[PDB]
Amino acid sequence: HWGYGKHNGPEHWHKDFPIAKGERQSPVDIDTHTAKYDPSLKPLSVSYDQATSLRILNNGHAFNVEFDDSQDKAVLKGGPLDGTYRLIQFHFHWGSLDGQGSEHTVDKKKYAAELHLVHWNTKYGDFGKAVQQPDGLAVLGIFLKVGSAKPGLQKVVDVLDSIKTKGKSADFTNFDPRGLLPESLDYWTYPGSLTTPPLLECVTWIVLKEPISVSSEQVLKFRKLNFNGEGEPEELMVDNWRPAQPLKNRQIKASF
Ligand SMILES: NS(=O)(=O)c1nnc(NS(=O)(=O)c2cccc(C(=O)OCCCCO[N+](=O)[O-])c2)s1
Ligand SMILES: [Hg+2]
Ligand SMILES: [Zn+2]
Repeated sequence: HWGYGKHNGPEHWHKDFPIAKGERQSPVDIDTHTAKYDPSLKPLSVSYDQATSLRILNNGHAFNVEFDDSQDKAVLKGGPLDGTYRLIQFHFHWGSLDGQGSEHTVDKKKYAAELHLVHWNTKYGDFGKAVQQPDGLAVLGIFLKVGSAKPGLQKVVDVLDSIKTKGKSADFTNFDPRGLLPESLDYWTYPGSLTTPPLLECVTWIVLKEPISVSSEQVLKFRKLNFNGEGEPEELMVDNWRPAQPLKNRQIKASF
């Protein structure tokens, strides 16, 4: 099945998932000089105060931190969004070196990592219904560069021994994602897709401009993670990112 190597990487995905060459695929490069300020954009609202993390899972691609979304607790509203989007999970893509890792790039600049917090539109009742919908998902993208440590990321980092290999999960309750926001909510927004198969074209992207900085020692632990399952050849989980995909004259709008 799909992965990030020579034989199962992003260049092979189109075979099982034709939509991989669709009209609103992700990620894209954000050309800061072509993006336009959008006055019709509402203020963005990220309410993560009542968020309830359940568990952390190595899925053979990333780790997902998973949330109980049976209630209307952690939510994205505002911005390009209409109505309410519920937080279901978060995860990252990172590099083998600090000069690669992000999925979205800024004027072709690659950051060491990118965080995606994934939300479903509550008019659709479940997540599964939402992904049959053009406005089904909202993902909130955040860049990571290597500098001073992010204290709010340290609980994720320390638990990663728990979930070394494909399959493993760890109980992961009371994690606060608020610890992972940068101070500014300035952002670019376009309609796009999941960046992993099935690459469903269901996402309003809200990519934050200000990146968070994490330590060299922090990103280093992500890199110790395994692609393989327990007792298999060691493939370090590095470079689990998709490259920028053709814009196809969508317009990227700026909140600033
Ligand atoms: N990087 S990204 O653009 O944000 C994503 N790339 N992939 C993402 N997946 S997910 O939205 O988060 C997610 C969430 C909760 C449960 C599940 C889940 O366990 O169900 C499988 C989802 C359909 C794929 O399988 N399939 O047979 O079609 C998945 S999000
Ligand atoms: Hg869709
Ligand atoms: Zn992602």
